[PDB]
Amino acid sequence: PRGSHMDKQYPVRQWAHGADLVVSQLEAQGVRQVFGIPGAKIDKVFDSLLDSSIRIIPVRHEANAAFMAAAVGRITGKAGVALVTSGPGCSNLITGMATANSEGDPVVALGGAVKRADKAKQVHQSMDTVAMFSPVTKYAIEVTAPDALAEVVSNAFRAAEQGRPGSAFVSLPQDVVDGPVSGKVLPASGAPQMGAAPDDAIDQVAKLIAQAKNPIFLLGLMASQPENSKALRRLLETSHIPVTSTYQAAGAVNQDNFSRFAGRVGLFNNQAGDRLLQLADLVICIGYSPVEYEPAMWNSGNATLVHIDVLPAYEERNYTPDVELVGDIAGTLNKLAQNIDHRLVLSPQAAEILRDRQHQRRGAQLNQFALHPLRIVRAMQDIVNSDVTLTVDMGSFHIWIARYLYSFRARQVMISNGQQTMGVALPWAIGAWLVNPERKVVSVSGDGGFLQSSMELETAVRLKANVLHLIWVDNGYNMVAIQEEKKYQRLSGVEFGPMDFKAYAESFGAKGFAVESAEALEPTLRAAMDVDGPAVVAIPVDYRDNPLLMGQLH
Amino acid sequence: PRGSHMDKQYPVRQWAHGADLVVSQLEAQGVRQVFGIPGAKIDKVFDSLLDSSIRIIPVRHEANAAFMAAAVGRITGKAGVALVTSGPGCSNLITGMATANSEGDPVVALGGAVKRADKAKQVHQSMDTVAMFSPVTKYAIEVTAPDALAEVVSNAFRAAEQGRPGSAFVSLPQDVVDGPVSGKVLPASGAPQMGAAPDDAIDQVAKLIAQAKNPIFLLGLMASQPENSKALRRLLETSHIPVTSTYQAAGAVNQDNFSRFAGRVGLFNNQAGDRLLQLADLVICIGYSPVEYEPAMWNSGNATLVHIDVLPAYEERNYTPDVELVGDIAGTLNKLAQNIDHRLVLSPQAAEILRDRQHQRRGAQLNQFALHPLRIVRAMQDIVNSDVTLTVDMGSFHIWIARYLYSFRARQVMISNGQQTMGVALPWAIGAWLVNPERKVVSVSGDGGFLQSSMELETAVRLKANVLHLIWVDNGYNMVAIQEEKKYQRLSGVEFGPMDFKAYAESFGAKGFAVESAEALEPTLRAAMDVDGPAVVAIPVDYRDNPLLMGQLH
Amino acid sequence: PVRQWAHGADLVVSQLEAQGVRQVFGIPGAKIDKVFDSLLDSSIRIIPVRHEANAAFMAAAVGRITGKAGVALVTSGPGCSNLITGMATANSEGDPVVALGGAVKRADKMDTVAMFSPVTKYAIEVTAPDALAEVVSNAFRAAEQGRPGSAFVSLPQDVVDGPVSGKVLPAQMGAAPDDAIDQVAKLIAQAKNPIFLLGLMASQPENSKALRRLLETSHIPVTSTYQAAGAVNQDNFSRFAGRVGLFNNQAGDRLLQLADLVICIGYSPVEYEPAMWNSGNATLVHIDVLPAYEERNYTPDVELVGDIAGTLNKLAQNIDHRLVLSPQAAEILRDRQHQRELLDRRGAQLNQFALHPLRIVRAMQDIVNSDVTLTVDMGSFHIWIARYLYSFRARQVMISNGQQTMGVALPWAIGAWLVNPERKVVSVSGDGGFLQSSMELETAVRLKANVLHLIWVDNGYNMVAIQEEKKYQRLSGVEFGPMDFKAYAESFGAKGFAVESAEALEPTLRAAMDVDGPAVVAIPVDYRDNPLLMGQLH
Ligand SMILES: Cc1ncc2c(n1)N[C@]1([C@@](C)(O)[C@](C)(O)C(=O)O)S[C@H](CCOP(=O)(O)OP(=O)(O)O)[C@H](C)N1C2
Ligand SMILES: Cc1ncc2c(n1)N[C@]1([C@@](C)(O)[C@](C)(O)C(=O)O)S[C@H](CCOP(=O)(O)OP(=O)(O)O)[C@H](C)N1C2
Ligand SMILES: Cc1ncc2c(n1)N[C@]1([C@@](C)(O)[C@](C)(O)C(=O)O)S[C@H](CCOP(=O)(O)OP(=O)(O)O)[C@H](C)N1C2
Ligand SMILES: [Mg+2]
Ligand SMILES: [Mg+2]
Ligand SMILES: [Mg+2]
Ligand SMILES: [Mg+2]
Ligand SMILES: [Mg+2]
Ligand SMILES: [Mg+2]
Ligand SMILES: [Mg+2]
Ligand SMILES: [Mg+2]
Ligand SMILES: [Mg+2]
Repeated sequence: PRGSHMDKQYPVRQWAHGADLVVSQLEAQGVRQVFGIPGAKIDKVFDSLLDSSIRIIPVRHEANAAFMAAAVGRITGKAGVALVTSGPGCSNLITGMATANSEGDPVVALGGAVKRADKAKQVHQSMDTVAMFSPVTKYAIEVTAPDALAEVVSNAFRAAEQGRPGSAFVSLPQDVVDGPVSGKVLPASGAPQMGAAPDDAIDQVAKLIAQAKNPIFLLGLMASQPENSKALRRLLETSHIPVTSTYQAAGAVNQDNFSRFAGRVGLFNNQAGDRLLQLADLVICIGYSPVEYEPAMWNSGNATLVHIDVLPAYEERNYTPDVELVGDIAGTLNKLAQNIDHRLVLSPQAAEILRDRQHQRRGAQLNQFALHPLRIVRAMQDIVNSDVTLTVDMGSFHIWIARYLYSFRARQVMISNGQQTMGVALPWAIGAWLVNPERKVVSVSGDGGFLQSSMELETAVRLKANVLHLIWVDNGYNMVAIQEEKKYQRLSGVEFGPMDFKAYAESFGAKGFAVESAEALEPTLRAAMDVDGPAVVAIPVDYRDNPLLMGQLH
Repeated sequence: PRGSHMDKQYPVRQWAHGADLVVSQLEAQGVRQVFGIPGAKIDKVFDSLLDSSIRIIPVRHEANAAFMAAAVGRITGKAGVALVTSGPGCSNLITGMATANSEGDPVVALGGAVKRADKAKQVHQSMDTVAMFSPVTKYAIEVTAPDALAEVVSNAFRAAEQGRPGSAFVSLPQDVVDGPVSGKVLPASGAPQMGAAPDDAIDQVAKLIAQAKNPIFLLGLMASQPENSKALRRLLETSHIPVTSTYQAAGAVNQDNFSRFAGRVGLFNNQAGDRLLQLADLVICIGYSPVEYEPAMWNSGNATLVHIDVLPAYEERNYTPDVELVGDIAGTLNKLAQNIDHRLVLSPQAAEILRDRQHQRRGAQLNQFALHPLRIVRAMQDIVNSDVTLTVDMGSFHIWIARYLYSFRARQVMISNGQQTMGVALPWAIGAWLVNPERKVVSVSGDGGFLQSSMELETAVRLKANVLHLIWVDNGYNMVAIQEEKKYQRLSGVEFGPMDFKAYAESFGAKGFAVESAEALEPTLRAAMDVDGPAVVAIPVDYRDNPLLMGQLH
Repeated sequence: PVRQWAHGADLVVSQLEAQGVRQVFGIPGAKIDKVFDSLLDSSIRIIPVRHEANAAFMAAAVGRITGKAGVALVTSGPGCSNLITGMATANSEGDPVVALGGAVKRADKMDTVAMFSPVTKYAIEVTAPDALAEVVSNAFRAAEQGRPGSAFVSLPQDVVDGPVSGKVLPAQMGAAPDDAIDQVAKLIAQAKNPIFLLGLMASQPENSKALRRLLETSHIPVTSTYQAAGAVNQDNFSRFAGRVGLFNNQAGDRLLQLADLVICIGYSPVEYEPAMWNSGNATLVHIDVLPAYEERNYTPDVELVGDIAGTLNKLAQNIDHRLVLSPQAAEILRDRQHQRELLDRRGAQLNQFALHPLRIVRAMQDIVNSDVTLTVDMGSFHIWIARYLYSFRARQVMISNGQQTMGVALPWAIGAWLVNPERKVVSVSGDGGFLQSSMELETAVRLKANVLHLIWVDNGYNMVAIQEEKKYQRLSGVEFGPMDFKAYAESFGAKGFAVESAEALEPTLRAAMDVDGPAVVAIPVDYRDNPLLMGQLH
């Protein structure tokens, strides 16, 4: 009957093992799989998952379990789950949990721990994981009372999925998950029934839209959630105000569904969105937090600033909103749309800025070897259609793809990377494929980022994941090298040796390719896409022109 | 003149870049190389190292920089150095720093950080690294004042190398290492001139040795340091008291130089050392901390307990020493040796226990496929001579090697692993080889542990490291599986797919081998040893008999 | 506007003015004396206290009444650490408090931020002079917004002394969605034993009118935690079931366990452990400014997050009919009426010496009318007053004390009086709690605060003694010596009163009330009957 009744499909049982209650709680959360590596302290949860519909997916390095979990979280909106053992099993997650928290990806990590009695000493894993995960999670707690077992797990998903999503860590002592517990599953509660910002405030902003002549919407992470899709589109059609998005909101609005989309901001200093922002007399931020794009780089201060989000702003020097609309975003945008009396008439400069953007949007006329980056971007465009997901690692290739991200027509793109973690592309792709295994996923990284997570190629083969991984090969850490060259005119620690990435992939049981010539790139990628399973393509790249592109950055 | 004079070979300069002072301080510490991966926030230290005798060694994953650094620290006694950039560059070190701290390996990690002005916000790397490293280091601090730059680095090496050694982390904001500083290098101070434990106390223990009839020495980490080698041997010869060692002291005393060595304790429940400890009426711990071997597993409480170490004991339930000798170990053992009036006369049981140990110390008469573990141990014994270093990863193979560690005659063995971190063997071997590049290093791991650090095979080829890596291949996480089988009679998350490890190694430019038959093992290892560079040998293993060996554990 | 400030302290003070700060409590020191100095050029009033802990107490009273954070200003080192207990008490009770604590120069860097984090909503140190106004503004925002709490800001000496470039930052939710209020209105109709459980936020002044309208159109019975002890009383709502959390014989507890629908307003599980009232056999509705802090025994079926006042008004508009009490509900409320009658006597205090507690309570009731504020310290007297809260007709009562800190009454009263100095404030404490903050009698005299302080004198820590007697039948560490509190109060320059006889307390309290300034009244009490009252506790 009630949510906390002692008689329901969620009965109050005498559980033989706390792990059984943990697994039942996961089922209530809608968890479909678990990523991680087992160990003695946590093997009972792995064991209990055998009697569950939840799928166990062993990875080869815990860090990639956190990466896969984040991809699951971003796509589905419900937290991806990592499951690791105590000690180095937990500490191997920290970078992944930070990357998830930075991007707003809901992730729950369940980490084993020594028996409670052994915490008062120095044993094989006397590791204070809560203290280590606290700085890089929304939520980190250890279950010290077996009664609070289901409560702690439920609160972890609640912290990860609600508000501005983030990562959550739960430490599970061995004796708690092995021993008996008395409790019940806590059914999952959705989002709060939040009200729109107050009418006196939305009318105030509506009056600013009329009085404004160069208004622009700045979309943040929360603007890209599905709950706000319909409301956001309805507001853009009735207002016709131009829009620009951070990379955490890179998918909220595409150029092909809204004519006045001004591109993505946060990376390049020559974007239509940037010019419209500095030109703007009214900026309305939707679902945006300053962390997504430092306000010091776009807020000139000569414009009225409106904040629309599920949480109050964290005021700062270059982000002191004059009006603050706090509440349900969808409800706020709907009420705001009701008070739009007329559609915007673009100013000459504003209109010219959008024209200049579309006029820009070389190429394939570049048979040089090694392949020029702009050529690789073109070949990627031809294979990444609306049915393919694209995951992008971190490096110089990342900047090239971001520069031409308007031209990719992918169903979804995972590229946003505030922490700038390398090695994310491949595990992101495996997680994304598991959500929609009927579709193709294309992951792209450098040779540096590739080897930090290439161990998961074995996981991809074992899963038969339909993932095509592209490696831009330069035998170095180029994105760092270019910075050293500009600053010091010499390189330090950015060069390493070559590899036979074709045979490397084949040793995992996957299909390997190596672009030997500029004419062989399209034939090779074409063949690699047609592979019904894991495939890797090594693409020698010539980064000589990188200094030209990097000068366009902030 | 004085250590802090403003006029000396360590002059007070106006440094153009804090990084220059950092590098000069490293030179004063005797640092020969630096392991890590560069980045924008820290690239000035990499740049400054170009003008230095210190060698830059790029790795492919930061975690392995911490592992290599630990090996350097254990062998030389001076801290190995890791150098990483901010954000995920630092968080990727945490597991390695914990493994170093647990084993007492001196390691200094220098991690980049955002500008000081950008710490008061959420930027690309607003990561509180000090809070994350504190639980797994002896020392973690961030340089906020450029004047304290050399002080902080000096104190990091001091914390790492002195007392019970450990890992230390220093966070270096970008503006501090890029901007100018005014300071001087701090010359390195050796160990304190400590005095022996008080005479009234050493005589008290000397009187206990006489009154004792089953005394035994329990050697800990500090007993294996070179400063105590001569004193320890002199005490064992004049006393002839039996000796047993933790694995952190596995090298302090070898069976071939002392007849009454009772093996290593901490892993197996059927060791001569264990029987002598439970039989003992007097246990003298030298350089030992309870963390090395839980006193609950060997201290029955029916024996007088003496503590000899550079630090006071941390009393606990099963470790309340009756006598406490605190001071310089070497000086304490020397004074104690002066008061030995006669050599011990072994008791019948004590003598019988040592006889039973030597009588034990199958084999090669096992042509079964896959190769029986005991056969692999024999083939390893034939190639690991006194000129070879042996590094051992974590897994079921680890238990087999530990069971027969008396039979290996290696110059040095790195096997101790309290945190039980997998992936340590290969990076340990690269670090060890760099200290003595004229010698051969043999590293052994499983297929699970191999892929967590196999990325460093590229580093080994690039370094031309004379490292032979052996993989016990079972296509699973066996050491975990055996625990699940005994506890639940079913497996969960411990199986993965096969790989062509021969071609895998060859893709890095290294020599690859695959033992196809039991008769080919010795021929293959023989050939792989004769390789003058990196080589990998895949060894299919049959773990069917593992349950028999694991029953001999605590 | 952006201004070129000569000293960071100038920007701090201007930011405080923008926040509406009327006074600052604290003690100056070298690291922070520039903020004290800058306050001379400000309309803000400097109120020196005699112990920093009491600055946090006074600040909390200002915060609770006005809704804008009270401000404490202390120097580095022990100046900050002396605040921790006060800041913890403010955070626990939901009182908005901003503490500005000095710190050594940045170049010379007690880790105060680490020490205040566990007992504050917000703790930060200003390391960049540019972010000075940002941090102060965010501190007030953290303290005053959402569920209010305490906030700490560490100000390095060089930051407030040196020049800064910045601007002042000038100083709001909508009602729950209509589709969600229609959902709740339908549940009230189908319900037959509904009850409101009021929490902290239901007691805020913004929700007073809306709450009354909801109770009038619904006539649903009400029970309150002690953080909401003032939102509703027995004399203004007939179906008030008392306050829950302290006594084991309250109508509110019985109605909650009987309820088939519980609507919590402004409530967090921390105010009253849900394990003691949520049986799980009822639909649970959560109405608050924040999402529910879910736990085992608190998984609401409906969650209304938004402006409480706007939500309750809209909900009251959709109530089609008034509740018809069930027999048990009516009987429970009847039993409370009979209980209140039994709690009353009337009795002629046969044991005149020492004065019986019930006699002191009546004498307090006669002087605490609707124009008087009452602050209550912690001790056995606290239980007595809590037992008879229904009978007090005070303008405001400060009694809620989850941390159970002693010494709060007097500084609470001084802070409360400063908000409305034209009214009388009555503070009551024990002899133990009195001496932990009695130093502020000098502040009261120096301020001419119209505060009447009552001391229940037993020469011991009674509330602990009674616990020891029940557990061990012997006392340990709960006895101390007597004091002549009349001369004690008079030595501060305040009026001192000593209840010499049982007939003189009302004459004395009457005379002490007629004092237009600080007054202290020592009241010898006979706690012999305490075991009878304490048996009524959980
Ligand atoms: C970072 C980290 N993450 C997780 C664990 C780990 N390190 N260490 C182990 C350990 C020692 O911790 C223990 C005993 O398995 C355990 O879980 O308690 S080793 C082990 C290594 C894989 O096995 P591998 O193939 O290499 O060896 P075989 O046994 O021969 O097959 C396993 C998965 N562990 C958990
Ligand atoms: C965990 C971690 N450790 C260290 C860094 C990292 N992640 N991210 C980068 C970054 C983005 O952080 C930045 C800009 O290079 C930097 O240092 O600031 S990416 C980069 C990845 C290697 O380059 P790769 O071969 O893959 O790509 P190419 O550029 O095409 O050659 C580099 C080494 N970084 C530092
Ligand atoms: C800071 C602090 N330090 C210590 C305690 C405290 N606060 N609070 C109390 C408390 C409520 O906490 C409890 C119930 O006594 C307890 O210990 O649990 S109050 C209480 C005050 C009783 O003495 P007092 O003379 O003031 O009142 P009478 O009862 O009339 O005599 C007692 C000393 N406490 C412990
Ligand atoms: Mg399953
Ligand atoms: Mg956190
Ligand atoms: Mg590269
Ligand atoms: Mg060099
Ligand atoms: Mg530490
Ligand atoms: Mg294996
Ligand atoms: Mg209030
Ligand atoms: Mg806090
Ligand atoms: Mg008292």
